[PDB]
Amino acid sequence: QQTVILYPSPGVGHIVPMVQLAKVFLRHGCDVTMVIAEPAASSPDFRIVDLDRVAASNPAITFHVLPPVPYADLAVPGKHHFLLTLQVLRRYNGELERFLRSVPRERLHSLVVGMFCTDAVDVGAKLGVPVYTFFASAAATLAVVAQLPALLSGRRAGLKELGDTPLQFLGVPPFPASHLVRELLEHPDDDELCKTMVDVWKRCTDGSGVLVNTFESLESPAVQALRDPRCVPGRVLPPVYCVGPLIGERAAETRHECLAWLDEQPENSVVFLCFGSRCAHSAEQLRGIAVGLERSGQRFLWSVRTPAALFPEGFLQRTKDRGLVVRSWAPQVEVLRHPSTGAFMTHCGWNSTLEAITAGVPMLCWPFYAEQLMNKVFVTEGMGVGVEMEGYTTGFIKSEEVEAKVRLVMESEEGRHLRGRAVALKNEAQAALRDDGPSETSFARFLFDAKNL
Ligand SMILES: O=c1ccn([C@@H]2O[C@H](COP(=O)(O)OP(=O)(O)O)[C@@H](O)[C@H]2O)c(=O)[nH]1
Repeated sequence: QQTVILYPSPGVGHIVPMVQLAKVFLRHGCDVTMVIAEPAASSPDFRIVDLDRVAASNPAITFHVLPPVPYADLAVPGKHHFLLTLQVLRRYNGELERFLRSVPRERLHSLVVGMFCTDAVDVGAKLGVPVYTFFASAAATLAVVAQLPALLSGRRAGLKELGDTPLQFLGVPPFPASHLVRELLEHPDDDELCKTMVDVWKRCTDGSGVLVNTFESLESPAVQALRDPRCVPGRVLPPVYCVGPLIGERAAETRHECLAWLDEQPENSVVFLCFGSRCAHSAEQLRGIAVGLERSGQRFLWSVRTPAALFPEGFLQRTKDRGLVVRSWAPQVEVLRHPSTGAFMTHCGWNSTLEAITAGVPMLCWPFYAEQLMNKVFVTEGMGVGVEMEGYTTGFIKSEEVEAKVRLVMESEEGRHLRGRAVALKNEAQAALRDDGPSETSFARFLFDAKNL
C-alpha cells in the first residue's frame, strides 16, 4: 500500500486544488500525506487556509507540517512577499528530505510538488522517488513558462520595454507583453525577484512529469505544444497529464445566507462578484461598482472585503429585493454552479476561472496580479467566455463601464451567445470528469507511468 507525498505551494489557489488531487489518489487506492511548508508569518498567504479545519474535513489524508526554518535574516524591509516566499521554500528542502527519509522507502509512490516548490525535485531525484509538478495554472501558462527562458536569453532590457506589443508563444493565444506576470517584465539581471521566479518556475518541467489542473479540450493547442519538439529546442519535455478540472463560523453563516437567497432567484439571473482569496478594491472603487451594479437593474450577490462608507447612501435598501451583499468570504464554488447564477465578475485567478468554466458561467474579467491578466486574455480572446472591463489596467473602472458590461452579458444578444459558449465549455468539463473520461484516463496514465519509474 503506497503513499503519495503532496507538497503544495502556499496559498488557497495551491492548497485547495491539491486537496482535490488528494481525493483522486485516494479513489485510486493510494494513501496520501500532504506536507505543509508554512511561508513567513508576514506572507499574505500565511495560514490563509485553516489546516486544522482541512484535516478534520479530510480525515483519510495525513497532514504533516514541516518544522520551521530560519528566515528572519531574509525578512528585510521592503522585500516583495513573494521573493521572501521563494527563498523560504528553498530553505525547507532539508526538512523535506528529513521527512521523506523517515518514510519506509518502499512505500513512496511519488512526490508531487507545487509549481513554486520545484527545487524539491533535487530531493526526490536523490532518493530515487519520481517527482511531478502539480501545475495549478492553465496549460497555456505552462507553455509560456517553458518558453520564457528562450525569450529572455537574448535580451538586454526587460519585457516592459515592449509595452502592449503582443507576445507569441507556441500553443498560446497572443497576449500583450504588459499582461505577462508583472514581476517578469523586469530584466532578470536587474531584479532578483524576476531572476528567482523564472529560475524556480521554469523547473516545473525538470521532474518525471507535470499534472496540470485543466482539461485537454479546453487548451488543446497548448497541450500539443508541450509535446512538440520545437517547444523548447534541444530539450524533450516530460509527460504532461491534464487531470482537471479539480474543483474544491462567520463564514458558515455567510454561506448559509448566500445559498438560501440564491435558491429564491430566477434561473441565470444573478451577477456574482468575488475577487480571489486576497484581492481588495479601494473604497472609492467599491462605491463605483455599487453604482454600476444598481444602475444595471440586475440581480447580484456581492462578496466584499473591507478596503485594503463602502456604498452610496441607501444602496443596500434600494437593492434589497434584487441584491445581496456579504462580507469577506463567500461559498464561491457553490454559488457558481447554482442555476440562479448568470455571470461572474472575477479577478481571473485560475481556480476561479476553472470554477466558472465548469459551471458554465460567463465572466466579467477584472485581473489584478500574478497570471490573472494572461487568464483574462485567454478567457476573453481564446475561449470567448468572458468580457473585458475597460480601465482594468488604469487603477479605476468607471460606473458607466460596470453597468455597460453587466448589461452586455445579462441582456444583450452578444451576451446570450457568450453564455451559450460558456455552457458548451461546461459540457466539455463534465465530459472530462466522467467515469472513464479524459481526465480519469489521464490520471490513470500518470499512475502507470509513475509505478513503472
Ligand atoms: O470569497 C471567496 C474568495 C475565493 N474563494 C476561493 O478561493 C480560490 C481562489 O483561487 P484563485 O486561483 O482563483 O485565485 P487566488 O486567490 O490564488 O488569487 C478559489 O478556489 C475560490 O473559489 C472562495 O471560495 N470564496
